[PDB]
Amino acid sequence: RDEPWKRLPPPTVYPVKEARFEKYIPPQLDGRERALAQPPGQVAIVIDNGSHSVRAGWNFEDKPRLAIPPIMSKYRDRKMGKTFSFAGSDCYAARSHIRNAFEAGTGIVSNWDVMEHVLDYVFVKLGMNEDMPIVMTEAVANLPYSRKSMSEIIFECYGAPSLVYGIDSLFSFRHNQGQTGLVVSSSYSATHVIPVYNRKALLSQAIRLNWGGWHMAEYMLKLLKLKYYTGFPGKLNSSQTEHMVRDFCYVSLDYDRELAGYLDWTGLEDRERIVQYP
Amino acid sequence: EGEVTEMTPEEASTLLIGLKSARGQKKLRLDPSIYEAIQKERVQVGDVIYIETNT
Amino acid sequence: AKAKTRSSRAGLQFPVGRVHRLLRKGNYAERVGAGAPVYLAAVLEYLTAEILELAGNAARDNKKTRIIPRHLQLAIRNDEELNKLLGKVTIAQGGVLPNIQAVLLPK
Amino acid sequence: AQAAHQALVEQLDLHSIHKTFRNPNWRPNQRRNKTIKAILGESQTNIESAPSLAPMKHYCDVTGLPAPYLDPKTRLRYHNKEIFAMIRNLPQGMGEQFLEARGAHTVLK
Amino acid sequence: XXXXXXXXDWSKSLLHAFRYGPRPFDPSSQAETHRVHLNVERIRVPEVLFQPAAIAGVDQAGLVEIAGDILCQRLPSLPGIQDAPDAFLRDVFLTGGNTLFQNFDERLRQGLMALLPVGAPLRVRRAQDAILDAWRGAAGWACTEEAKAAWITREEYLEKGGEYIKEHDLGNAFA
Amino acid sequence: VLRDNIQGITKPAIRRLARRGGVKRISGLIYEETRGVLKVFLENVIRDAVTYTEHAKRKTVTAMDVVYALKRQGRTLYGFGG
Amino acid sequence: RSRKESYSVYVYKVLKQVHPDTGISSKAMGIMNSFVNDIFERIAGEASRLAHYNKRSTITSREIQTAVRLLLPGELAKHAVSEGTKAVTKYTSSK
Amino acid sequence: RSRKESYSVYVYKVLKQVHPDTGISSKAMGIMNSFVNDIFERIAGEASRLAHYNKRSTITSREIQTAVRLLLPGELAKHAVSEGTKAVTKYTSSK
Ligand SMILES: Nc1ncnc2c1ncn2[C@@H]1O[C@H](COP(=O)(O)OP(=O)(O)OP(=O)(O)O)[C@@H](O)[C@H]1O
Repeated sequence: RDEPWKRLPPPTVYPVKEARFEKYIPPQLDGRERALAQPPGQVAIVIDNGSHSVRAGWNFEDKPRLAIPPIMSKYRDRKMGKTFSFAGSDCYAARSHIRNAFEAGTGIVSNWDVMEHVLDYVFVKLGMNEDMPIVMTEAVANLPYSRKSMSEIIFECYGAPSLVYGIDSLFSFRHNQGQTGLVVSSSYSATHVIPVYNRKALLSQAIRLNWGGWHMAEYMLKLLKLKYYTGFPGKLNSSQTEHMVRDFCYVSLDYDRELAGYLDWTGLEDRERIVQYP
Repeated sequence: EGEVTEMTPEEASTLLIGLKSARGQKKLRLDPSIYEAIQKERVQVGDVIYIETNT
Repeated sequence: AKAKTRSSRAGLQFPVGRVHRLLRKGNYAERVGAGAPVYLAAVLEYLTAEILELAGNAARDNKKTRIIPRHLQLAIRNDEELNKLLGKVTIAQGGVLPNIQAVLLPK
Repeated sequence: AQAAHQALVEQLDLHSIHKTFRNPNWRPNQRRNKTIKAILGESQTNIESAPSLAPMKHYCDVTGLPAPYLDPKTRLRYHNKEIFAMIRNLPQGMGEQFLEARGAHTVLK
Repeated sequence: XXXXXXXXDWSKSLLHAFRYGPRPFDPSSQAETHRVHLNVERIRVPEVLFQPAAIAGVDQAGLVEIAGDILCQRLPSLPGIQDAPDAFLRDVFLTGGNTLFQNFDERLRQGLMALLPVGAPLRVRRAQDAILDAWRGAAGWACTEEAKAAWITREEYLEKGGEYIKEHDLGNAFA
Repeated sequence: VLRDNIQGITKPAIRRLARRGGVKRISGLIYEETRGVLKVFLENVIRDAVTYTEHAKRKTVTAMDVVYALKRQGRTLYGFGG
Repeated sequence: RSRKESYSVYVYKVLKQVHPDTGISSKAMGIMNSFVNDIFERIAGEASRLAHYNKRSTITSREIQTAVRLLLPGELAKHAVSEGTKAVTKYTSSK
Repeated sequence: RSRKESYSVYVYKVLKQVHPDTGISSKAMGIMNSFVNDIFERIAGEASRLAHYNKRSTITSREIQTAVRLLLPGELAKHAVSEGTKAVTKYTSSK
């Protein structure tokens, strides 16, 4: 029988979208000129301390200026005789001595020598040549030592008028013009469920599930490592599995019926999603 | 029709039954004689049942 | 304080404590882990069972209810792995396997 | 040829730009960069995670199909006899990695 | 069999369909061995949010079961609030970055419909700019009177210490 | 995973080995048999070598692993360590 | 009197477990004892050499397992590692 | 670096004793080293088993001598034993 693969169409294949660099170095100084023109009390620098993407900008705009990972990397070249240290998206993921400010699997900052350089990159690329208030995000039920160390880096290292911590999902609640509801927010590190009663979070009974997008990426990496069993000739990074999850995964409506008849021969050509490699 | 959610004897008599469907559960107060017809059947925790209200 | 044996906790029959003592005072290492005696006792007990089983079979074959060295020999020399394990081992009063070459057979 | 790459490495740098706002009086402490176990040991919040108690539908862990029965030798949920064949002739060192992916590997100490 | 067939492979096994697909085997070519096929991983990996204890072995509860535990067993038992089902079910919306999956709100709506009593006005929606509204909310909050009444200045850090908490209704509990 | 390689042990090589062994005339069915024996041998050695490598939690098979394997197999090898 | 230890009672218990209605001769008893002793010396020796090779001064269950993988051939080794892992796991659980 | 040592210099000295105008390659030197180490482990092992068999917790020169008598075949033993008894005598003539 030649029928099940004779009239079968040629495949439509998708390449690998690995999180590479991007050719931009802006020293944006047009924000301070607009920030010094506003009256006082209405100028503040807002930093979303996201585990996947730290964001930062000024409050009187709509899009954030900087959106970088917490990746940094430092080097010393003996063939050149110079110490390098660049951070953020400027790391290419050819050299990698990458260590992240967030602990892998939990949105609690415990790698402060990385977080200091990340904030350094933020204040450089925003433009600081000299004292603005800081609104900064954190995780739900944060450990006190992490908040103490973050406040110590804000006051002692840089020098700031004031800073204030908040939960970013509750900020997205307050921007979405809700009053009383049940905010379910699935982040990169953990999935929180927070009940809010008249613009007030009931944090005595919020529950965080210990699963997230990083766990998606790591579990996807483990299942592609165990599916292709006899050895796959290719570098299986975590980030390329994350970009596979971003554009090739969907939550099925009725799972136990969809699953058991999924690998049938009749129609597998349209369920299957295929990925090249160079 | 629906899945029994709880079997709670209220008075010490009347026994509430939550009937969970795929559209939503619903409380239900039973007479103390229809409960002795439920109890003759072997309904324990999460058996789906079919109660006629009238007959 | 209601003491219990380490063999009972490991669900074994072979003495864990004795094996641990022998490992300690056997000049094998300065220190020895806590998993080593239970693991070693487990392996020894398993091997013991595998031989005694086939030996019991060979004993049953000879209509005898007491395992003799001959039954042990028949058990080991038939099991290729056990034979390789005891290739340089001579079992006393075990005899040899009944094996006659085809060329020596009557015409 | 590599001069453009060298210029891209040179311009993307932190030490090339002078820190006009970093306080030089500050000195970093050594006792940082700890773990969650260490910070929880310092304070002896974040104990609001809750487990479950409900019947779980156990699926296969070789493939993703629903699997109704496991094994005595390797304790793997498996769908049918092809997956049983591939379980009983897999090379050693991977039958523990399936339980590592599912969890409760219990590696030796 | 040849005499029976004259008188009268991979396509049988599912493992070839699982690894490789309905097309025939890989002949060890250049652009054929370097391929990853995805069948079950599309719907198995984003399913761990709802059945965590079985797929990946995380010994916690599902998202539907957590939402039902909060809506049906804790909030009616909390004094100080008026309506536990009639208020919290008016707006359940989804915020975070790990949410932009196809058919994610509908699964949560069907789960809560299976849990809640009949007649609750359940309306599950999502935010407008899910990965960027977490910044915009603190952008709009940053220069108001409640934020001005919740800052920590430098001398307050010098006097009160390091772990000082202005109790705001968005931040964590004070200590 | 490459192709075959059991045929890499070519005919004139086996012939050379027989010459060093002191063999005047070689049969035709000797070569395949020799390939089999060498295969079994190399399997038995490499298995234990890789075992030693795994116990050391290394991804690179060292020479000392081979030496230990040969020594415990009963064929001590000089000129590499041990 | 100077008591001399032996593995007699243990191999007897094993015998009763696998074959409740069979016996054992004194000669075969001594043979089994010498067998268990020999394997003990083998595995412990190989484990010692393993510990010495990696500059370690402690023989844990890992060294024993690797030693069993090296000594016992094929399926015998597989079942051995299986029983060993079961025993050390059950011992780890039940304190 | 960790200062990887061997029996190089000693083998070279003895070589220049028995043959003043004769050298040695690197590979041959490594082989001689492996030989020395092998014999060392064999003699020390047999001596260890000797001490263990007699319930004695000390490896004296006696155990070493017996080990040589067991290991080295024929005249090789005899001469070796002599060369030992000589050495241990001289050591007791200046200590
Ligand atoms: N189009 C998309 N479809 C599906 N998922 C996406 C999409 N875009 C981004 N994501 C997911 O969103 C995640 C990033 O979320 P985000 O950065 O907002 O979390 P976060 O706010 O940093 O978390 P935390 O508040 O814990 O630091 C990534 O894991 C990515 O997989």
